[PDB]
Amino acid sequence: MDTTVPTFSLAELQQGLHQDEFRRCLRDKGLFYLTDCGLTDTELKSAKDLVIDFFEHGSEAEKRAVTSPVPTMRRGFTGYSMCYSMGTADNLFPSGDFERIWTQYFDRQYTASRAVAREVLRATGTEPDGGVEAFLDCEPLLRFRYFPQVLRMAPHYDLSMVTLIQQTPCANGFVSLQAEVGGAFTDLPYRPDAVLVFCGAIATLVTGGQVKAPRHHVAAPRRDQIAGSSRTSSVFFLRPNADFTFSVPLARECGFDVSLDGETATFQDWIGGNYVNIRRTS
Amino acid sequence: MDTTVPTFSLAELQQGLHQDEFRRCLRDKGLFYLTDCGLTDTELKSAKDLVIDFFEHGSEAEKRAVTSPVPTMRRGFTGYSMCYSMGTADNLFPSGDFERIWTQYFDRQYTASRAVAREVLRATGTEPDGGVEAFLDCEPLLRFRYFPQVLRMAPHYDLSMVTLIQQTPCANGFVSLQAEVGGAFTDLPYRPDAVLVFCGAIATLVTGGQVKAPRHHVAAPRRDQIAGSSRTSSVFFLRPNADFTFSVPLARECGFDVSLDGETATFQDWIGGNYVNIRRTS
Amino acid sequence: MDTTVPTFSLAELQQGLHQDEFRRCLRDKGLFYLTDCGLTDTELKSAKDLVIDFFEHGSEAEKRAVTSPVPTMRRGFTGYSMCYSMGTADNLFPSGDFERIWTQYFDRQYTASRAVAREVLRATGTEPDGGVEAFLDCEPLLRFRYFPQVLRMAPHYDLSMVTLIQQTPCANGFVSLQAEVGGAFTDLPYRPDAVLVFCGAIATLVTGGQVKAPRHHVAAPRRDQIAGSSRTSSVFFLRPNADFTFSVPLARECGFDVSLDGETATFQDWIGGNYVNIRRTS
Ligand SMILES: O=C(O)CCC(=O)C(=O)O
Ligand SMILES: O=C(O)CCC(=O)C(=O)O
Ligand SMILES: O=C(O)CCC(=O)C(=O)O
Ligand SMILES: [Fe+2]
Ligand SMILES: [Fe+2]
Ligand SMILES: [Fe+2]
Repeated sequence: MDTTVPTFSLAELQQGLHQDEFRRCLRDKGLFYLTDCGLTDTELKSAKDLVIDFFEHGSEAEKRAVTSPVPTMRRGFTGYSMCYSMGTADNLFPSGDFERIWTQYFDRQYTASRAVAREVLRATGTEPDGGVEAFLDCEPLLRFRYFPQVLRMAPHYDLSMVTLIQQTPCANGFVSLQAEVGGAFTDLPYRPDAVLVFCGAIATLVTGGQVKAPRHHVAAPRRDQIAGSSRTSSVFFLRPNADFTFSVPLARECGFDVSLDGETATFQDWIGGNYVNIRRTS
Repeated sequence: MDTTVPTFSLAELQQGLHQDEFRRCLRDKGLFYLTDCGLTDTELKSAKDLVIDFFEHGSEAEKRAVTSPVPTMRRGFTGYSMCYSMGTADNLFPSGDFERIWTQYFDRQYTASRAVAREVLRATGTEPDGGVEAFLDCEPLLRFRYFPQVLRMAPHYDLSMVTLIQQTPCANGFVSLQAEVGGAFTDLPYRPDAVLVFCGAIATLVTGGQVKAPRHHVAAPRRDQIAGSSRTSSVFFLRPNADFTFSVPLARECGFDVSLDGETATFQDWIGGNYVNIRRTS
Repeated sequence: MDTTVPTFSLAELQQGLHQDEFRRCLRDKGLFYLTDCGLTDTELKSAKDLVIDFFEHGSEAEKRAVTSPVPTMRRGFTGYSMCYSMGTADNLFPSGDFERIWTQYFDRQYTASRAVAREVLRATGTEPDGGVEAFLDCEPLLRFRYFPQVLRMAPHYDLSMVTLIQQTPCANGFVSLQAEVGGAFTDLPYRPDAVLVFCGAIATLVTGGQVKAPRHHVAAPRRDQIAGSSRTSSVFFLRPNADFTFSVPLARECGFDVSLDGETATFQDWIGGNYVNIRRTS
């Protein structure tokens, strides 16, 4: 195999170009960069600038007013690092300016996520139980995370349908995010023109095993690079509804070690009553 | 904010004094010391002395006779540390003397726990589904843990309604337990006259978000203090029944990242079929 | 107590010999070596040789063709170590030669596992809900794991009915696997003539507390032994069906900290929708 992490334009995919290349990427890799999806570096910088302004300049009192009473990182602020989370509703916003910027940014991401998911399902000939549009009108979670200088994040796969990741780079050039491609870890650097997409385990489940869910982690710099090593990431998880229904025997055929009686099950039956975003192979 | 960990007398709370102070503590802090609740240092020493006598002087055979066949730390003895656990029934007791002392101590703790929980629910105007008394007649767990000298315990929040903690101090004066208060970790030292109460996630859930569940951890001494660094803690978790029922949309409003179809759910639906006492934000 | 890890011949057990010795082993230890069960070193070497030939000599492409799209270690190959997994169906085999050898080896293990489980249930007078044979016609998982040189595996107990383990030895003589026996960790070395059996938590549950589920872990060599320290293990888990049904109050009597409403429950109710193989006491 070529272990190159490919790039696809969403616009060309939506026109039916590169079908074989895409299908083969999904099955053998499960990850790719995505251009022409409505997501520019400019916007990433509008949103990143206002949130980082809050991480740095927001009072204790202002942070408290947008902190959930249980510290789940589902909505609002969570303070060696800081996080800002959002979904389609129940959001906590520091101000009217933040809210316009972050609502627009969320929506752009949720649109791109749905749009690439529709292409994954089309490329694999997949009609989810309940149909495509009800499957994609779901329960996404957006987490933006600022990381200070000196693994960083242990290897896992995602339990999303897809995950979209926009990063800003280490000022000193270190590349933190890596994924397993062809049996070894490959760099996944920042690209101002593109978003990284990871397929998660739900893509594998829904498509009956036609899409890989790759393992990935976040590396630590060599101490020779422990100045200029901070970074941010925007991680958008497209997560199915609780009532997403799948075939139990088909789940079994593609590696899922389910303990489910009977022939069909829901996402809730499988994962339980709280979203679980990531999983270790261990 | 004043980041002082407040103290309340249960007796004054039960007389309706300090209502605003208490409500504001619950919402902004989720933790406090509690005096006048039936829990003296003297008793803590009666119970601690007999169990430590067992940790030290009980035979292998005697420990085996009060060890569960699965090592869950639910009931009896568990052997870098030792634990003694109890609930309302199915207990394992080393002897008739231990049993009287530990039954009385359990009951005192379970009484105080219920009594402070009733005040939390009253201060927030909360009527659990099924009413207050059936909610508080629940499934508590008491764990007493002896820790040897050289984190100790990673940061988490509790999934209890409330947790009551009685500690004995490090002979060398180090303060191991800390909690997040006002965005930073604050010491929670021993107080012979008071118990520490942590609100857990069930308090947040039941009250619709009026109570914080704070993160806390147990620190390690600086090696300059790795003689005289042993300690014990008595941790009493007030845990709801499996059939505790709550509103799904309300859960969502207060930060809980539930994957629950439909409008109501039970504690079992949310957490699954085994009690889970604590959780990481990660 | 004698903290010796005992050995039983399955053939003598099946003839009703050593009943008291076996019962007392199950209750106080939960672990033993097993001879005369159809499992020779010769076979272990037929299977180990072909899989190690694949770990070393199989192409990237060949490994990919027997890698599941989600990296669960349920079936096929998983690449600091490599694993090969199998069950009763949905297997991924590198070739017709591997398949004959591994099918036969699986089946031998599944036979021995069932046969010792039947003896455990008989020795304790246990009739599972739904009867013995439907209980033992279950959902086993076989994992073969090659470990390179420099804990290795953290302490846990198994959630199996029984687990059978065949190891090959460290060329330098170090003994990696240990279990808690009589309150301390005891070596469990390779024995060409025997398999190690661990009782798991399901044995404890089904038998109403007559069998211990011991904790065990895998130790690291002293750096004085970090050449010749690689090893392999074949771990066979006998895991109940999702619909295995047990008594909730009885579960509670033997240490299980269940959050289950009502009087009976299924394995799925307790553990959820994915198999969980092992558990920490923590
Ligand atoms: O921070 C990153 O780039 C990756 C984060 C990630 O994989 C996750 O949150 O799942
Ligand atoms: O040992 C302590 O003081 C705290 C223990 C704790 O937070 C717990 O068991 O949840
Ligand atoms: O590798 C070994 O010998 C033990 C493995 C083990 O206990 C397990 O996979 O549960
Ligand atoms: Fe991830
Ligand atoms: Fe705690
Ligand atoms: Fe194990």
